[PDB]
Amino acid sequence: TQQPIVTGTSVISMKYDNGVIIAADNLGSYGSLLRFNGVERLIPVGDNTVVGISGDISDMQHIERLLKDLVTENAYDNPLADAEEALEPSYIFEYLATVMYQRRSKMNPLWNAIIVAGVQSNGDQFLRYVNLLGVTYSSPTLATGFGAHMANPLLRKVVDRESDIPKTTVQVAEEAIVNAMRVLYYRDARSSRNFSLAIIDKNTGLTFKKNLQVENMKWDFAKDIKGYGTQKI
Amino acid sequence: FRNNYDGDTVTFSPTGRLFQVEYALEAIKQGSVTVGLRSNTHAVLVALKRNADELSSYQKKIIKCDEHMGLSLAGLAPDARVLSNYLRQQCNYSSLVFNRKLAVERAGHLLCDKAQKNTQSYGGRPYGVGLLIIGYDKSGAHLLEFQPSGNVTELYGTAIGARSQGAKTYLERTLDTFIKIDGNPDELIKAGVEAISQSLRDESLTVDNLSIAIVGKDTPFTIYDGEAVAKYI
Repeated sequence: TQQPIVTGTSVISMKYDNGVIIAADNLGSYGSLLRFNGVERLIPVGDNTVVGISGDISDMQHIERLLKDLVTENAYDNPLADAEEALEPSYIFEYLATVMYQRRSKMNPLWNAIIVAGVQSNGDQFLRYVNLLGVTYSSPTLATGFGAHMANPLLRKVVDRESDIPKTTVQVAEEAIVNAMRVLYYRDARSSRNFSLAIIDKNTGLTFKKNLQVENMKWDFAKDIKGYGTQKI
Repeated sequence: FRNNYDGDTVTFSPTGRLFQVEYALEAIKQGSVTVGLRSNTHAVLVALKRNADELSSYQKKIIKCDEHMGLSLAGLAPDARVLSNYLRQQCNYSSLVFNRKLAVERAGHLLCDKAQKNTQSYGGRPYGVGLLIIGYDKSGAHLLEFQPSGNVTELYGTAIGARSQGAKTYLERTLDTFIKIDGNPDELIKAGVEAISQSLRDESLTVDNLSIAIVGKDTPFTIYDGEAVAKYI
């Protein structure tokens, strides 16, 4: 049993007709201190998978190392490592899920909330969540922590059920996610304005965007607000 | 000579030989013949079951390791049980942890390594059994030949056991032919039975004497014994 020290906030994601999109800001908080700002919480594995991690950062770095090893190991005595026998998003997820549950069962968890986003070899979109309890689930949209309360409601307005996926384009999807990131910056006291976003399309492959920023924010109305009730000036 | 260097597997002879390993290999030759061959859609195992008395049963020679993999044995049955059981676990582990079916090539590597440990240490003994492994994985149909020396090889077809050389020359000749028997199991099986009968001498393959197994594209590894093999005698 432990307690998280340096932490990453929300990880939001959703699937569209040809793939999945996932994003996470670049902050590493230390309690209420917004300590680190160049933290990448989106971990690409191969070119068909991206693992988004929230929670304890030291554990995240540990999962990072685990992931690099999987790649190395899978390459050993594997002549089809970059083909039929390359790592699938579902393999990467089942692995992590396995680890997460074993660690909670030993009463020594990896204090994280993880979302694995990717495209299977047959083109199917893959989006599943696993956390420090070993709990797992899938949904057209998935968000961790804070984004579960504020991002899912927005993303679900785009893809409310399975039949909505084929009707959603990368543009609409990326738009929804980018807007969600802005909302999270408005109400989440542990968020950052900078973030990374990744897209895994069954055609265009993996697109990884770094150094994005929340833009087009509305703050002007703040000038018209004074006092907390009766004050006039 | 030999006598002074064949007391255990941990001793090299003056010529660089490992007699205990070679003696183990001899147990295979004394084993009943079995054949293996594959096309691009299927893989077949044909084994001649041997009986003790005419009041006894014909000992099973095919073991299923998973829905997509299995093997035939020639030599010490108990050793086949041990090795196949290890293979069952390895297949199982791959599924439970990575939600991935184990590659036939990987299974060959694991078997090679398990057998090797029993040829470099004192106290143990080499395994005294030969195995033919077939399976359908992410890269198609496969056939492997496992020797107690730890040497595993991938082939289009082969045979092991007493008088196996007959069937092997037949296959090495029928190559261009059977390798193209795609989409037609019964044809591949008949081809297998024709290869195995090339090693007969004592009797002729009967109903409770013939044993067949197949795996492929849309065929889960399954065993046919008795009445079920009649249509091939």
